Amino acid sequence: SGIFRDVSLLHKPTTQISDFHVATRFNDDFSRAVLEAEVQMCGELRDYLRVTVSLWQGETQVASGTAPFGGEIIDERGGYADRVTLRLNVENPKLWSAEIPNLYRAVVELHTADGTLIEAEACDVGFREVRIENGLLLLNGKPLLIRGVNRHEHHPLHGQVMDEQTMVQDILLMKQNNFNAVRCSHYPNHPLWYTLCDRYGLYVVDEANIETEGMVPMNRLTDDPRWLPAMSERVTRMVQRDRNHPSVIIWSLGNESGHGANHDALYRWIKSVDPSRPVQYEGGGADTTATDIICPMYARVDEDQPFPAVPKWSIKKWLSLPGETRPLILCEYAHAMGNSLGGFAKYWQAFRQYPRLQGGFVWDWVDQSLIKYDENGNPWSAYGGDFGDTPNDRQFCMNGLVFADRTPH
Amino acid sequence: DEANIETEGMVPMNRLTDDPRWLPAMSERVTRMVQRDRNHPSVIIWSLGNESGHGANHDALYRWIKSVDPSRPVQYEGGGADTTATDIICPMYARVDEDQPFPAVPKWSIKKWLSLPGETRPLILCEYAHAMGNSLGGFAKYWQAFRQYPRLQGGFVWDWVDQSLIKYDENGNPWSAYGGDFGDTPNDRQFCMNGLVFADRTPH
Ligand code: NA
Ligand code: NA
Ligand code: NA
Ligand code: NA
Repeated sequence: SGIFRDVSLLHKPTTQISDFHVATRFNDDFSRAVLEAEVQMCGELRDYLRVTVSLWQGETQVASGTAPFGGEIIDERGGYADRVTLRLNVENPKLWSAEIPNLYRAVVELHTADGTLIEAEACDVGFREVRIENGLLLLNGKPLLIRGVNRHEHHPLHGQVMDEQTMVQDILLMKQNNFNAVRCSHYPNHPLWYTLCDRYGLYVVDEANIETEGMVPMNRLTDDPRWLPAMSERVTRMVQRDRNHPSVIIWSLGNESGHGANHDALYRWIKSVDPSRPVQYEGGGADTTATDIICPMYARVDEDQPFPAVPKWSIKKWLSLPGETRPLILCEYAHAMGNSLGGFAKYWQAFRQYPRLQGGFVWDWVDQSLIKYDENGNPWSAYGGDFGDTPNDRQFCMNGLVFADRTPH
Repeated sequence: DEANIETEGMVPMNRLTDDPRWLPAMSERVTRMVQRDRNHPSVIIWSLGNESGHGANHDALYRWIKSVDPSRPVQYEGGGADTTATDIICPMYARVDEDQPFPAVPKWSIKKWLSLPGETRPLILCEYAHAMGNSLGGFAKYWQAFRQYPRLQGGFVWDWVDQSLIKYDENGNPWSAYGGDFGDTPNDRQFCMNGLVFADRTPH
């Protein structure tokens, strides 16, 4: 607990840019693309007001559009007079991927017709298209193979406080060990993280801060309409914050919280608000109506685990279950606790052979061990109970491929 | 119930079945079978023939049966076992876990086949476990898989009885003969004996 993330002071003009959404749609062969930027403002509305979205490729200015506020007619009452959408054309765009993180710079300027800048906001833009088609998860038209891992924001000395250095370190290690994706288990990550994954090249699963695995049944809260509000905000506020990052390719509704109506409601919300990304959720059996991807956790390669209500089918058998057609990517597999990862090769053998077995996310990146000191003042790795904490869950907080200090296992 | 149509000897295998000039001859071997046996309850599936690639004629005749008799599914392994001329993925000799990526007409692991992008049909091998001589090894693996996968609904072993003929030596004693044993040539050795039982119905 406490204030574990940066505290800032931001000054905005009275007449300001209150929000902007960046979208990129392409033709079938990705030779052309249209960048669409919806901009919303606050303050005094005036005709002399203008918004100019310009796309930059390095020092070059690939495209630029300007227009006054006043959106298109959306219903019988008219439209948003406090909004405007710019659409820029882009020929032969440099596509973004974890392989080649090609980025552009989108600069949103709030100004007056006579050319006076009021304020400007910006973001990195990555031209990439994510879509599930014919049972396959496609990134720019090609079917992905997620070589991912789950990563908790953990520091052996700073607790759950992140810093650029620790982040960049992890990212390098990951890419160095042939990883291309990460799952923000199990909450939105520190803002800098997305920026790094954007530039370094990593597919990200942005996951809402919602886990109630302790309830009984697991969906006692998520199915209760009384809790729809609290959940709603943990999903919607994540989307409104990170929706512009190209590294974010999938939205997750949270973790271990059974499958309640609330999940379905929020699932549909994201789909309405942001069609650009698939939504997934493993709760309730990994293949519920609240997920676009069959995302089990720890489902074995050939062996079935016929648990009642929420069985874990052999990933290979799962894909062909009557009626099923979705792509399957484990949200968690290969529990790397201690001397583990045995049978890991079997998973990949299968991933490569089955078109719709598109990978998974190992569990997990780093050991959640904390540093304590003995009488002599020497440091040592501590876990469950080592702090008088009780009840505690022994050493189950150490499931990483690397030790708290990022030393490989 | 399978129509009398096999042209495996042609090159490519569908040289005749894709030629409209042969649509008539084929048509009659399909339609006359249906008109004859369509009332038998034991007949649950109609087959368009065997080893004859995949020509337009197959598609035409496929649709005919579907129009004439909606009560039964139609199947055909020609052209890759999953063509537009079959309601069932019916490969022949496709292995359980191992793929055999032949060009044009590969034989995917039956388990991998069911989940291929877009695929949704049920899979029943029209021929598997070639029981030629001391064979049927790995048979248990097929069943292990049939039971675990809902859409892996079985198959048809190949085959029932040895196609051996009886000849007699100088003394007048009978013995089982096969390819070539009748001066027949060219012949294909003993490949006519692939049964689970000998010509005289004695179990193997
Ligand atoms: Na695959
Ligand atoms: Na854990
Ligand atoms: Na079955
Ligand atoms: Na034979």
